Amino acid sequence: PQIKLVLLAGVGFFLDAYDLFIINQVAPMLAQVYFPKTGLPAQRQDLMKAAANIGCVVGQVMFGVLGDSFGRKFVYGKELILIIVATIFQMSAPSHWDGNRVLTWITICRVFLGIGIGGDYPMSATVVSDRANIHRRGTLLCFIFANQGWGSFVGSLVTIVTISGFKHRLKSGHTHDVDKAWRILIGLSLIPAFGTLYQRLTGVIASKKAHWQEFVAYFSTWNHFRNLLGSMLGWFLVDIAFYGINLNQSVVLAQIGFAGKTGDVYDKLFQLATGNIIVTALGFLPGYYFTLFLIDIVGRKKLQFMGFIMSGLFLAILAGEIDHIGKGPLLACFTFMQFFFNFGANTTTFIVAAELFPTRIRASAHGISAAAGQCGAILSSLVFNQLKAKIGTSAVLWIFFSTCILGFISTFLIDETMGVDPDEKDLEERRAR
Ligand SMILES: CCCCCCCCCO[C@@H]1O[C@H](CO)[C@@H](O)[C@H](O)[C@H]1O
Ligand SMILES: CCCCCCCCCO[C@@H]1O[C@H](CO)[C@@H](O)[C@H](O)[C@H]1O
Repeated sequence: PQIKLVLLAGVGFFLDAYDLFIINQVAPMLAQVYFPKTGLPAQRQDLMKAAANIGCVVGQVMFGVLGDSFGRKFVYGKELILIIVATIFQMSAPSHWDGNRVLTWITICRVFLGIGIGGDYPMSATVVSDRANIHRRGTLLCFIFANQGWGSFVGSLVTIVTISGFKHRLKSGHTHDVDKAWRILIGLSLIPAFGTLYQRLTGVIASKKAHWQEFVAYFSTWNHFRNLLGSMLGWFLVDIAFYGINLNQSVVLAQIGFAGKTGDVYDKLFQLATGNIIVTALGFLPGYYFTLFLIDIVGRKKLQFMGFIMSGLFLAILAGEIDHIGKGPLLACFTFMQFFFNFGANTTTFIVAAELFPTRIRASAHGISAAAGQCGAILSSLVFNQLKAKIGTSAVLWIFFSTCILGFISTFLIDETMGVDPDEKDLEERRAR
């Protein structure tokens, strides 16, 4: 039936999400092995974490050219093998290498990893927005998008299980086995990857200038231009804080009381992994499902309004009080923020970008909107840890705060897509004129 296809897209989203966010759990282990006395260099850590998002836009543009040039049967399988190979090379960095060399190994591997993740990422949204043509199209988009929380959650769940497995061996003095652990965290993504592989198995310039002429003609009108504008900004703006935080969630929990002064090698890693599962289970994951139950009742905008404006509130409380109040109050607000990321802008911007546009231009407008989002992701990802040392963490959170207010303001540019058919709206727009 039609069901088996959306699950395959879901596990595609899950694997992308797992592979994307698992770098947040892997980074602290690399520190203990190759840089035990000093932290990971700021510039090198930023490059490593942005690498996946950098490839993510390269993927959907390259797999866009190749997919438009030679069809869909030329990209469907090849996207999955690229992230599999990138996982293996990343997994098998020579353990006898220098710290900087190991880092440079992993950064490069994750770029190719991003290129594959970029393929099935916008392609999983169109298959179910074009197919449904029903009021319950948003809940379908949200369900596949909800796998992003499971990717972050399962990665967090995998981490505590892995760390607790090395407990006795670490306590008995075998401290280098953490070098084995971080390879296991990355490798475990291979299990659904191979399973999906089997199930997936078992006049070009004249047309590009004609669709460009229609695209330019369409988005040269205000009521049509602004819909692409708000779609581009909202996805761009939410991804700044969203990926800057979620790819650095372990860094924030280090300013909070989860990075102490007590404990040995195991005690340190386990307390940090404890906070990560708390936040992603209590906040990050359920946010997708609150969005799931209310988009076709409340509307995309009101949820986007709330999502942008609520997560901002908790960002200001952090920035003002992070250096002044205790761990408890800070942790609670951090979880609330993560909750309203997925219960709000992060999920709706993905939905709104696929729901706003008539099909005749939707591929570009969603592609540009998704590309716009990844642009915000790479911005924060590339500079997050560098700013943290130059201006301080409180100052950086004030920046993420400002991006949320602008997202709230920009959301006014969007038409509410709940229950509206963008193709029927375009047809009625034309028949009246
Ligand atoms: C599909 C996955 C592709 C994996 C690519 C692995 C690239 C490994 C890079 O090695 C390192 O490159 C640095 C400069 O390039 C050198 O400073 C260093 O001496 C060298 O060890
Ligand atoms: C510096 C100037 C900035 C101008 C930004 C103003 C955005 C105006 C958007 O209004 C839109 O008008 C439509 C009706 O025409 C409504 O259907 C739609 O809901 C609403 O979003």
